[PDB]
Amino acid sequence: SLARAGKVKSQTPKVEKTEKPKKPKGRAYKRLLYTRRFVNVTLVNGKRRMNPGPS
Amino acid sequence: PRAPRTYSKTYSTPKRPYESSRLDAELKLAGEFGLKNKKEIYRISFQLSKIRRAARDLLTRDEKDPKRLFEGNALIRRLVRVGVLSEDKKKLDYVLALKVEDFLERRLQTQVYKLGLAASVHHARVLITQRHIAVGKQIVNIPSFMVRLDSEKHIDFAPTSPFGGARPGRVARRNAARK
Amino acid sequence: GKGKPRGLNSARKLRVHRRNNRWAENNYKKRLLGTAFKSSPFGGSSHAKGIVLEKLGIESKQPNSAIRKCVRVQLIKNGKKVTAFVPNAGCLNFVDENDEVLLAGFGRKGKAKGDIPGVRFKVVKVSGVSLLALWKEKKEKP
RNA sequence: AUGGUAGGAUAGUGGCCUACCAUGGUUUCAACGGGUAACGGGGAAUAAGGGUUCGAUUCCGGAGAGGGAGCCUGAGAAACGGCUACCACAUCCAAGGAAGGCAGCAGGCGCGCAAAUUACCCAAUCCUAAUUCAGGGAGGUAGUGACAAUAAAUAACGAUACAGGGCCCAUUCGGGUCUUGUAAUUGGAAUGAGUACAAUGUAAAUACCUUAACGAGGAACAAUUGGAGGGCAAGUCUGGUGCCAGCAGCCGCGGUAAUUCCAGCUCCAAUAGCGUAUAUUAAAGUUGUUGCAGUUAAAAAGCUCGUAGUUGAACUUUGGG
RNA sequence: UGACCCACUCGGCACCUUACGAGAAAUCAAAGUCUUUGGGUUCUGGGGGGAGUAUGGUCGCAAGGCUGAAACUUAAAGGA
RNA sequence: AGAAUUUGGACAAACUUGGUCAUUUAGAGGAACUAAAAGUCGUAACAAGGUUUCCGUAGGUGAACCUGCGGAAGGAUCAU
Repeated sequence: SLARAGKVKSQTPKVEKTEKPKKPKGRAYKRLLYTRRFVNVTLVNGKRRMNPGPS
Repeated sequence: PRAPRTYSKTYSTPKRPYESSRLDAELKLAGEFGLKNKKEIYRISFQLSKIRRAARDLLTRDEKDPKRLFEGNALIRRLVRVGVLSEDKKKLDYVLALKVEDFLERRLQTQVYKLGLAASVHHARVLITQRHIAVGKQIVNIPSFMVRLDSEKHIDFAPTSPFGGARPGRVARRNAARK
Repeated sequence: GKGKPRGLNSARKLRVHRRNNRWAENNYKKRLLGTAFKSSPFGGSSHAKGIVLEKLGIESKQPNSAIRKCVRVQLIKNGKKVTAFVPNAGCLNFVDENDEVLLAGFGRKGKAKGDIPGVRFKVVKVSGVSLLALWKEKKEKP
């Protein structure tokens, strides 16, 4: 069968891109990355989950 | 037809691509020394990897043979002129104990920083792209320049430039033409 | 004294006893008959032009169920009759019968991918305008 | 076919061709044959090293002019915008006879996935003359153009109605004075995308650069395309369906509360650009010389001799001045 | 002399024991000296089937051997 | 000077015929292959799978397979 051709990408929650204070784009993506990866620590519970899923 | 003009890439990428190993020592580099893309850490990496063998190549001639000394004493003095390795280390030998990180200090990008004339590393750079800094009376607009030791003391700010002369600088032909 | 002649004058018997061996190693098989030009669709290539027939449905191989989307083609060359495979969505729709399609490999050589059986190609373009776009809506079709 | 000797032949050399002679030349270090969806290279993609593919295509060679031949001119052509034929095409006709070659620019047809205006000029660039002056779809330049590539707009800054994230006191309020912030009242500033005097540019205009006049308040001047189980950033939100629609590159969802389908809101990724299919690359140390595997995973020939191939003990002036 | 004993050796045909090493492991004085990657050289394999079949070519009287496809199909088949 | 024409030549278009490679592709018919939700008759293998499996061969055999010779152990034993 071919019916179900596409079925899913019909019923997709349409949903929107959201506007932003954009991301800076070069040198400067170094000074910004650097600060996060680790210069204020950042977090000290073993190591660093780079992007934590809300527990 | 004409003499087909000649060119080698400078870059030599890595053998493994991804690593939370070597990666998080580039971002410790960029960063600390200004830089930009990974297409710098890998330029250098090449040019050290270049020199490195002309030592290996030699060492394996005897010692004393014409070729070995000449390059060594010509090889070396090319690196004394760029500050790279000291005076006191040059036996040959030894150039091998030169890691990436020594070269970087002799990039203009940063030699400015040290000659402070720059808030942080950044205010060290726009400062090069924007025609601002100068060696003789001559501008240089490119971070990667490589400091020739015996210049260094001649590093400016030029006549042209706004921070040492010819005029105020655009935004000033504005606070004086609205009171 | 392992199995090979070793002394000095044992050039002759070596340039032969590798050149024989190489045979079997599969690769050096393709490259001497080389197959690539006679056998297979593209011959000594990478890409090609074809025009569709039906819109066939091929279910699964099994640890799977999965009824995927394939198209027969007509090439614009040997003529083989091939099938080929579509990506993204339904993707099917956008390949409206007897249309012009631009085919390429499946990065596997020969061979045959994932959960599909005798199948060996993907649909890159149509009309020549992406699929990639005529699914992220950067263009549309004539 | 391979050489000798002599002549013809050519602008010459030479079995180029012929007189007579001799029986040679190539061949597992791959000849001759078959294939090539082959015009060669410079070079293009890929890019740690070593590599693998593609170079019909902007320069250098060669080859055709619809097939095939033969030759007139000229130094210079086996010319095809030159001619004879032949054959495969197809045009005019008062049917007697004529005349014809886009794979030059254009354009239409056909083929097919697959690719554009019957437009303006010798002004540059250069070439042809008898020649400064003609002429030149060579060249240029406009039109169409998402092939790629470069730059980079699509909103800033206030203050406010609260919420706050600090701080100085808290004998309990809470204010507060350095701060981000949800706002559905906000008001002053700023521009060009479009429109357009002029100058410019241009052979001649379009555009660009300039700039008078104009032009930003959300229902604008509105940014899309692809996902939101995993791979792999991100919804155990709401609604419908009930192993049927459908999705899913692969693992797999769906058989009444579906984190996959259809769709709402919501968020994630790229962003004037995304996807999709095909071919190739890296990934591929799954073609390997650098760098593989061969006890059973797929692989040591049944065992030995061998002509090629390939490797091959050491020793021939060191030392000192 | 010979059988014998023991001492030693060279060449076997194996065996035990370790593991310093190697390996996916089971185990291996060789499967060791291999990412610190290279002593000499001959064969073979590159997913599972289709199938060592169909084809041609060839050796045999025949049984049959050696040579050896592809289309198609498939997400595993397998080792310890 | 010298046109039509013309002798024989070398050039060699053409076309007819064979004759062949090399691609195509038809086709009464056979023989297999594979993919499928649950159709048949069986129970061969995996346990000592109820006759222990397997090779190479030869002949049987509703079908899986069964039986001779000599191997192998991947064995159900590394044992006087």
